[PDB]
Order: sequence, then structure tokens, then C-alpha cells
Amino acid sequence: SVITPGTNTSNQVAVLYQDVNCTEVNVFQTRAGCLIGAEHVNNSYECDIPIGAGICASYQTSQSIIA
Amino acid sequence: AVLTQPPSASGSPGQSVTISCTGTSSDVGGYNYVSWYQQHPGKAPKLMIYEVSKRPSGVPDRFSGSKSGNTASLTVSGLQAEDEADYYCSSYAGSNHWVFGGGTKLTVL
Amino acid sequence: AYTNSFTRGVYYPDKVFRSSVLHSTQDLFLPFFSNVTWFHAIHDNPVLPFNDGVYFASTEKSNIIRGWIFGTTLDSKTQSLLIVNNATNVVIKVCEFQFCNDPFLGVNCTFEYVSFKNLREFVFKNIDGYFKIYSKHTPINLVRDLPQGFSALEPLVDLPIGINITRFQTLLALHAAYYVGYLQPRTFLLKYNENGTITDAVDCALDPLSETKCTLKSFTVEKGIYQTSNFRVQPTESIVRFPNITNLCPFGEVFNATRF
Amino acid sequence: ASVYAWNRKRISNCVADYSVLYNSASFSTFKCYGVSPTKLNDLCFTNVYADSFVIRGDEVRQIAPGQTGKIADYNYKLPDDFTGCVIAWNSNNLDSKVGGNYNYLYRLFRKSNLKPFERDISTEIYQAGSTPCNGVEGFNCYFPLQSYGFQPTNGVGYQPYRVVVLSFELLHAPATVCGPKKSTNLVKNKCVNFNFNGLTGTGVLTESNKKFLPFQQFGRDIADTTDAVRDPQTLEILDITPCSFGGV
Amino acid sequence: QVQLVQSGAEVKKPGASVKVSCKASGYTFTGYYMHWVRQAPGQGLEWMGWINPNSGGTNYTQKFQGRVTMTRDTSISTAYMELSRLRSDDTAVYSCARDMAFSMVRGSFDYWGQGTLVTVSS
Ligand SMILES: *[C@@H]1O[C@H](CO[C@@H]2O[C@@H](C)[C@@H](O)[C@@H](O)[C@@H]2O)[C@@H](O[C@@H]2O[C@H](CO)[C@@H](O)[C@H](O)[C@H]2NC(C)=O)[C@H](O)[C@H]1NC(C)=O
Ligand SMILES: *[C@@H]1O[C@H](CO)[C@@H](O[C@@H]2O[C@H](CO)[C@@H](O)[C@H](O)[C@H]2NC(C)=O)[C@H](O)[C@H]1NC(C)=O
Ligand SMILES: *[C@@H]1O[C@H](CO)[C@@H](O)[C@H](O)[C@H]1NC(C)=O
Ligand SMILES: *[C@@H]1O[C@H](CO)[C@@H](O)[C@H](O)[C@H]1NC(C)=O
Ligand SMILES: *[C@@H]1O[C@H](CO)[C@@H](O)[C@H](O)[C@H]1NC(C)=O
Ligand SMILES: *[C@@H]1O[C@H](CO)[C@@H](O)[C@H](O)[C@H]1NC(C)=O
Ligand SMILES: *[C@@H]1O[C@H](CO)[C@@H](O)[C@H](O)[C@H]1NC(C)=O
Ligand SMILES: *[C@@H]1O[C@H](CO)[C@@H](O)[C@H](O)[C@H]1NC(C)=O
Ligand SMILES: *[C@@H]1O[C@H](CO)[C@@H](O)[C@H](O)[C@H]1NC(C)=O
Repeated sequence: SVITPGTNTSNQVAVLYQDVNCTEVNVFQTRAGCLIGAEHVNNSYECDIPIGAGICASYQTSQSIIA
Repeated sequence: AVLTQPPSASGSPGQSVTISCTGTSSDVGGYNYVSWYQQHPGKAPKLMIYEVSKRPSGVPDRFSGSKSGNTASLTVSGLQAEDEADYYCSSYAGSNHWVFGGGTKLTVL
Repeated sequence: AYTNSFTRGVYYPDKVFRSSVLHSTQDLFLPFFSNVTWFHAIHDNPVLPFNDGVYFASTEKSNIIRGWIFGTTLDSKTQSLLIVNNATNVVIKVCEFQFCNDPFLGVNCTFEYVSFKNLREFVFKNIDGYFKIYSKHTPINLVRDLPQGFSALEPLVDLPIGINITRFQTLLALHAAYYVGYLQPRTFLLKYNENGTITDAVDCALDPLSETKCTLKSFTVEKGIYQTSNFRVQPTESIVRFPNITNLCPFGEVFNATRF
Repeated sequence: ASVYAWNRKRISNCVADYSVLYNSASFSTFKCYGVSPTKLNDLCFTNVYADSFVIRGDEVRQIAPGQTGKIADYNYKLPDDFTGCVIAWNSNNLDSKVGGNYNYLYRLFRKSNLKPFERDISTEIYQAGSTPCNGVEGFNCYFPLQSYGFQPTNGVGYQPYRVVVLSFELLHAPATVCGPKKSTNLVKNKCVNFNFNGLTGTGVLTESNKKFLPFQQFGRDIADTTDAVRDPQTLEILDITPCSFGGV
Repeated sequence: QVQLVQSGAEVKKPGASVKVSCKASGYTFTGYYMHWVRQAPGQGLEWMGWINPNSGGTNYTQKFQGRVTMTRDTSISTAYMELSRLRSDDTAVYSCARDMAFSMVRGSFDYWGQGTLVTVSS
């Protein structure tokens, strides 16, 4: 899966590899799969672009995709 | 480089006889392309063994070839009177050249 | 030397007119932002691999580059395609030419045909014996490197020569830099405008964003998460196992049996 | 020509009648693939390739898609998506000599199989073994070409046969090679059954402002149907609008 | 049925040359390599060389190089062997032997000619 803000804002993307471990494949391991390219932020926020298993992604701050 | 072949091999009827054929490491011991020919007096030679141990069609199972090191061997089991003839070995010798052996007369004692 | 291929190397996959449509096609294209070898013609005409097709581009001011040689040995022992353009006459031959140790031009044939400021890009590929030539000429004003932009190459010639081409060499006029790229079986989404001109393209294997654009058949992707492909680990080697029984089956005594 | 050096003729910009060819009973083999001969004298092609060579009787069956043998592997290989016809006839009266005709050759040894429509006329020494040959014929270094006997008293399977393989390509382009028939006048703004270079359909032909490039001959819609054509006699672009229809 | 028919016996003097022919029949002459072997009376076999009737290529053993010449005429399916600068110990029966391998030289002979006696007397 490709996690992306609209092309009217930025061409930066994050890639979600569904239901895999971060082995065979800035790497964040979640229960939805291995998420590569999104920065892990301790602060929680409202869901923007849903990933699954409680994890959502958004484009925030200089700006980058966070999970 | 000639192939060394004993001058005379012999045996009694029904016995087994072996005819050797000693070359060098660049003909007999270099390639698995040793052949054997049988020539009765005044007749053209007849191919009996090629590729060391393969038999052409029509050649009796009594004739069998083999090779060890730089020395090949033609064995004739169950010697019979009609087997009395001259036997020549042959081998590829490198550089697109083949060579023969000196020849062995096989006499039924 | 190397430069950035950016978005060069897109040609019309066929000769069908299309307009106001996004068309997905698979063909041998130059991957976007790939490495292309940068050659110089100052103060150098080696033989390069042909592989599965070659992307060629050159910049000219005095028409120094006048031809190409394609073949395997280029030494009169096999057939080698020779294309020469001298002034106003394009000459194509597939003779078994005897070439010099260093072929150049000073200032058993089966086929014959006779017909910086300028960038001349070419694609040479061989499909089932057909030598397909694409090109596009455009004015430029740049000496240092390839101009940035997008321009599609139309087909012009298709020669059914049937020659197995693995290496090639260029021909220089001696009293003009050129680039050599290689084609890959990439899928491209081609955007045809109202006039049938290709104005953009997406290399479906350039990156996950390009994969998303190809999956949605659009050049714009809305904010969200999209499923575009499937990850699969590929095998590295084969494993062949059989019982180690050296006995040959006695088919000889079945077929060549004495009596039936 | 010899099968290893099979000749190829490219036919273009002409008019041919395949019906007379099919009518002629000189041919012993005439199997077509992807198109039938009865439906061949009403189809236009952009190019026609005529490959010709000579083989023997029992090798005629090897000139087909997905066949194996010395000829199909090492001399002349046809693709699996082949679209065309294979024609052959017994040429024993022409290609046989009393002492044997040794001018027709075939490739007997080759390291790998030919690609479709590839020709290999090299005379390099075939390195069968591990030692290189350096262009010297001899032990494990074979000449790759062997000659047919071709004597009049040969069996039919060993007699010479002249083979002509016609392959048709439908390049999206001005189809020049057509069968027969005259042309007619073109009627605009009326529902007509049109045939442009072999492409048929029903629709209204009107004037258009679509600037086709000099190399483009046909346009297509999303459904892959024809959108517009270039008139083969006057290089103008005509739109094809399906004839008026609607529910009742 | 394979047949290799050679020319008749020849009598020569030292310093002369001789040409032996070998006409094949019953098979595609170009399909099998042809070998030439000689045998002195009472002595053993001696390999001389081979020729490919297809390509025309030859190879001669070292001791006969410069004196032997092997040719063929495909239109009559005949192989020729020419030996120049004859000497006394060249007196032998010269035979053409067909290689049993198809379009390859492997040194195994399955068909022989009747032989051509070439006598180089004093
Ligand atoms: C007869 O054959 C010899 C042997 O050639 C060698 O064996 C071949 C199977 C192949 O492997 C060759 O590459 C080998 O060299 C020829 O002698 C060679 O001739 C070449 C000529 O290009 C020469 O480079 C080699 O050095 C030669 N080798 C030797 C050992 O002499 C010879 O030329 C052939 N003669 C004829 C008339 O064909
Ligand atoms: C086209 O030519 C290339 C080389 O010019 C052939 O590749 C060679 O193949 C042989 C075995 O078939 C190998 O031993 C060589 O090492 C290969 N050479 C290279 C440079 O790859 C290729 O096989 C030819 N195509 C066909 C169909 O024969
Ligand atoms: C991935 O593998 C590691 C061991 O290498 C394991 O500890 C981890 O829990 C695995 N991830 C998941 C999601 O199971
Ligand atoms: C995030 O929280 C974890 C504990 O949940 C802590 O170990 C880590 O250091 C924190 N990182 C930051 C940048 O606050
Ligand atoms: C291109 O070349 C540079 C350096 O020469 C290298 O770092 C880069 O990975 C190359 N990229 C490709 C796609 O070959
Ligand atoms: C160009 O080359 C061809 C042969 O390749 C030659 O016949 C011709 O005269 C040359 N010059 C021109 C102006 O065509
Ligand atoms: C060139 O053609 C002749 C026949 O015209 C042929 O004998 C020769 O072998 C060919 N050259 C090569 C390299 O095959
Ligand atoms: C198409 O060409 C016309 C001129 O014939 C031009 O006015 C128009 O802007 C062009 N459209 C595009 C999309 O290039
Ligand atoms: C063929 O049609 C063209 C129209 O483009 C015309 O100019 C030409 O004279 C015609 N030729 C014949 C022989 O009718």
C-alpha cells in the first residue's frame, strides 16, 4: 500500500507492506505490516489517512509523513 | 607416436585372451576414442571395437574392449578357430591425427 | 561520465492515433532517471553492448556523428547493419563490411536503401528480426548536458533484417557529445493530448507513487492510502533432486527386441 | 536458396491476387494460420514477406509454429503467434541432378535454437567439445552445414521441395498490399458500409479537424473500435460516427 | 549398401607421383568423412589423413605432410589421394575408409575400399 498526501500538496510518499515483518523487505514496525518512509511520532492525533490496527498517517511537521 | 602392441597373442580353443595396446597420455590416456580392427589375411580390416568399449552391430559379445591409464586392452573370451586374424588398435592422437597400433596376430593354439 | 536521463526515452509504442486519453502500454523503454553513459567528441568511439535495445541521443553543431554500426564481430565475418547519412543521403546496408581498426569518416549484401543547436534522439531495438528505428529532432540551446523536458520519438523505419545484434559502435566525422542508454520492459502510462501528442508519461516501476498513478490510471492521486501491487520474494536458485540410481532403463531390449 | 540462407523478399506497394495462387493446383502443401486463404483475397496488408528455401519431403512438416527438428531449430524458426501461410510443392524435376544436387545445404550443428525469423549463415567451426577450434576443422570441430543428396531416384521423403512462407503483418499503417477490386467514390454525411485498406465497419463518414501525423493511418476509441481513418487516395482525415440509433 | 571402389594397381619409379581414386556409392557422399590408410605387405596399418567431402577440409599426419594431397569431386562422389616424391618404402596397398560418424571425424571406419596397390620399384 502507498500512503500519500494528494499530489496538489506533495509528492512524498510512505509505503506500507501489509501483514509482513520488517525482515524480508526510518522503519516503523506496526501490527498492520512493515511501514517504511513514515516517521514515528509519540504524540497522538486524530486519524487522517487510515493505515489499520489503530495506526493512521498524516502529512505534518520541514513537513513529512508521520505515523 | 605409434601405439605399442604385443607382436603375438595366442590361446587354446575356448580360452580367453587379452590384447593390449599401450600409447601415451596424449592419445590413449587423453581421449576415450580408442578403436580396434580385425584383419584376416588378404582382406580389408573390420572394425570390432570403437570408443574403447562400445560394440558395433554384428560384432560378437566375445570381443570386448577396455582401457586403463595409457594402455587399452581388447579381450576375446571363448576363443574359436575363426578368430585367428590380425588385430590392430587405433586412437586419436591430438591435432586432428589418428594413429594405429603395431598389430597383434591372434593364433588359436 | 554520467548524467541524469530524467524523462527522456519515451516513444510512441505503435502507430495508432489517440487523443484525450491515458493509454497503458508495455514496451522496451528507457527507465526514468536511469544512468546513461556520457561520451565526448573534443580534443572516443568504443563498442558498446546492445543488450535488449539501445537509447541514443546526440547534440550537434557541425554534423560530426553520421552513422552507426550494429552486429556481433564487426570484422567482415558476419552481417552487420551499417547506416550512413552523408549530407542529404541516408544509406542503410546490411553487408558483411570489412571495417577498419578504428572506423571513421574523413572530411554478400541482402539489402540496400538510399534516401549545441540540434538534439537528435534515437531508439534502436530488434523484435523478432525487425529493426525498429524511432527518432525525434528538436532545436535546443545547451552545450553542457542534455536539456530537461519531455519529447516523444515517432517511428520512421522498420527493417526486417533478422540480424542478431549484440554490440554497436558509432561513426564520427573527423577533419558533438552523445549518450547511450539501455531499454527495459517497463510499463508506461502515456498521456495523449487533444492533438494526439504525448505530453507526459508515468514509469510504472519508477517508484511506489508511479505505481499508484498507473494503478489508478491517472496522473493525479487523491490524498489517502491505495493498494497498488503485491510484494513477493523471488527465488534465487533451483533445487533439482532425483534418486541416485545410475541404471539406464532397458528400452533397447524392448524396442530392438529380437522377436515380438 | 538454401534453407540455412533462406531468401526473404519484401512485397510492398502493389496489387496481388491470392485467389489465383490458391486456385493453382501446383502446391502440395497449403496450410494457413491466423487467416484462411478463402478470406485472403479481400484483406489489405502493409507489408508481405516471402521467405523461400528448399527442403526435403519429411522436413516440410517442420515449417510450422512450435515444431522441432534440424530445420526448425537451426535453420528457419517460426514464432508461436505466426500469422500467415506455408506453401510447398515437389521440385524434384528442377532441383535434382543425376549425380546429386549438392548446392542446397542445411545447418546441422548449432549451439542453440534460432529466434523466430532469424537467419544464421555463418560458416564458423562448431566447437562441439571443450577445446577451442580456432577455425580448424577436425576432431570435435565440425562444419555446421551439410548438403542434401537430391537425386531423381530418391524417395519422395528425400526429394527436393520448394517452400514459400508468406507472413502477413498488420502494422498500423497505410495498407498497400491489397487483393483485388476497384475503388469507388466516397459519400460523406451518409450511413455507409465502408472498407478502408481492409478495415470495415458501418458509420457516417464526415470531415474532421484531427491532425493525424504523417505516419499514422488509423485512430481508435476507448473500446478499440475505429474512430477515424485517412483516405488512402486523398490524405484527409475522416471521422467515423456510428449511424443514428436509439431506443424505441 | 555402401561401396568404395578404388582405382587399379599402379607401378611407379622413385621420384614420380601417383593419384589414387575412390568412388563411393549407396550413400550421401558428403555426409561422412573419408579417411586414407595404407598397409605395407606383411606389415601393419598406417594412418595417412582424412578429408571431409562436404566442406573439403583436410588434415594430414606429420610424416606425410608435403607429399600427400587429398581432394574430392562431389559431382561424381569420388575422393582422390595424391602422393608425390615416391620412394621404395612407399610401396603399399592404399585404401580409402569411410568414417562411421555422420558429418563428424571420429576415426572409426565402417566401410573400406578394396585397396590400390602402389609399387615403387627400383
Ligand atoms: C590440421 O589440424 C592441426 C591441429 O589443429 C589443432 O586441433 C584443432 C582440433 C583445433 O583445436 C586447433 O585450434 C588446433 O590448433 C592444425 O594445426 C594448427 O593449425 C593452426 C592454424 O591456425 C595453428 O594456429 C596451430 O598452432 C596448429 N597446431 C599444431 C599443433 O600444429 C593444422 O593447421 C591442420 N592442417 C590442415 C591442413 O587443416
Ligand atoms: C547472438 O549473438 C550472441 C553473441 O554475439 C550469442 O551469445 C553467445 O551464445 C553462445 C552460446 O549460444 C555463448 O557461448 C556465447 O558466450 C554468447 N556470447 C555472448 C556475448 O553472450 C547469442 O546466442 C546469439 N543469438 C542466438 C539466437 O544464437
Ligand atoms: C519480526 O521478527 C522478530 C524476530 O526477528 C520478532 O521479534 C518480531 O516480533 C516479528 N514481528 C512481528 C510483527 O511478529
Ligand atoms: C517515545 O516514547 C517511548 C516510550 O513509549 C520512549 O522510550 C521514547 O524515548 C519516546 N521518544 C520520544 C522522541 O519522545
Ligand atoms: C548511477 O551511477 C551512480 C554513480 O556512478 C550510482 O551511485 C547510482 O547508484 C547509479 N544508478 C543506477 C540506476 O545505475
Ligand atoms: C554517400 O554514400 C553513398 C554510398 O554509401 C555514395 O554512393 C554517395 O555518393 C555518397 N554521397 C552522397 C551525397 O550521397
Ligand atoms: C558469401 O556468399 C557466397 C556465395 O555467393 C558464399 O559462398 C560465402 O560463404 C558467403 N560468405 C560467408 C562469410 O558466408
Ligand atoms: C493543437 O494544434 C492547434 C493548431 O492547429 C493549436 O491551436 C492547439 O492549441 C493545439 N493543441 C494542443 C493540445 O497542442
Ligand atoms: C490516384 O489518386 C490521387 C489522389 O490523391 C490522384 O492525384 C492520382 O492522379 C490518382 N492516380 C490514378 C492513376 O488514378
